[PDB]
Amino acid sequence: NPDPNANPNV
Amino acid sequence: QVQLVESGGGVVQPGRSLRLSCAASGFTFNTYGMHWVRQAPGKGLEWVAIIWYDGSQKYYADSVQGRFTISRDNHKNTLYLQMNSLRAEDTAVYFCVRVRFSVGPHGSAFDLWGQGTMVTVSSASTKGPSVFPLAPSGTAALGCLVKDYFPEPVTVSWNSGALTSGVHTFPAVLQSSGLYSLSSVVTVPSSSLGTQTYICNVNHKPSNTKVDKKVEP
Amino acid sequence: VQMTQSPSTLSASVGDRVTLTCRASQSISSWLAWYQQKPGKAPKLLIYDASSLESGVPSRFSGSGSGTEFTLTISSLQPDDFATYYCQQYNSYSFWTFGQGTKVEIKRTVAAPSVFIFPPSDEQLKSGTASVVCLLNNFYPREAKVQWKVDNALQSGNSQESVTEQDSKDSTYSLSSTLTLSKADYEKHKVYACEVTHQGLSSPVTKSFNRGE
Repeated sequence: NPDPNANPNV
Repeated sequence: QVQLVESGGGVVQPGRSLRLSCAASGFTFNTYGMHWVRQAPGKGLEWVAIIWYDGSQKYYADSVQGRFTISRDNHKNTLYLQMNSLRAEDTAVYFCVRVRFSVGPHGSAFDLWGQGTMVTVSSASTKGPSVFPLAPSGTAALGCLVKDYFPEPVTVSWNSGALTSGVHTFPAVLQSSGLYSLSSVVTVPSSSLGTQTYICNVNHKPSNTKVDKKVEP
Repeated sequence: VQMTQSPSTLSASVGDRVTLTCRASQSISSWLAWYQQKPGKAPKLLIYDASSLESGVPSRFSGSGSGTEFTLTISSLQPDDFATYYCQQYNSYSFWTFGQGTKVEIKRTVAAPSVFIFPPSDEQLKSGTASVVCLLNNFYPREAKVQWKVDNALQSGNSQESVTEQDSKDSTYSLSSTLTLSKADYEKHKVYACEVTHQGLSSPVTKSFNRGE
């Protein structure tokens, strides 16, 4: 269950 | 400089598709997570979708899952929103949004927003307004009622622009018919009713409709 | 997570310290941001991580709080700080949700509306519909009650209102209420009245006409 709020940047 | 420029918005029928684009410049776009955020007329901000910097994950709001897809071109520095199965409820300004860069496991706030592009979803037919006087009976009020037009916008001037003080052109209201209506009013010295002529100039570019209506007491 | 802002509007003057409140329905730690938005423009980030001042933002903006209770403070309102302010959470497994905004409007002295009533135009009547418009001009504050009476019968569901943004010169509002009836229903009655209640008026004002007179 991945967190959609995790870091989306490089 | 550092900017986001959206395009692709317009008026579209329900059930149809539309592709929004957002051109990024001035920063290393292919290292940022990016979002779409929307704002319905008169309402607050509502998140739409997120895409990771490398396209490897994407998430979507309940209302757009199965209908919208977010994508990016990391060589042209462009973000996309493919909008399918459009419905009236999708009417809104759409903003492309950059997430503030962060180190570590967590995402951050939204630090850069584009100007927005407006999507209007409606089955209404294009149609020019009917324009009716609001007749004046030590200050007098008069105006023009601009009724039953689609889509937005119209522009209203008074006396070809020579009349600006005291003019209030109200925001359009969307009627149950799906057509818009507004009124423009001006207050003038009631002693000037006979002496000055008052004409409202309505222009509805979507329908190439131009009306100049004289309002008399 | 639902974000709730309070107050929904406040009235303030240049030079005032203003403090806005944001509440989260459950704890969001410090993953909270504040934005400013002006009409027709995109939002601008002010504060992130509940108390960090965003790069390039004026130092009069500050943020405080954690968990469920947050505030934004403008130490001294500048003339360009009248806008709507949104808070927004980005807590783990919580996606992104915004409060409904707090509008900071310009305070000024009370101004009672000028009230005008306009009967349907003869041109519109021939088309089978009657629009009756009530105009409230140049009033403050924005709170106003406008009731349509037709032969002393309170109307409901057949009118719509429009309000201007605060006027840049005199900081007042103007409002229109438009009552819409078929031609046939219009001709069924004689007296059409607009009744306006506003704090600048000691008693409600009613403006009316007799159909045809």
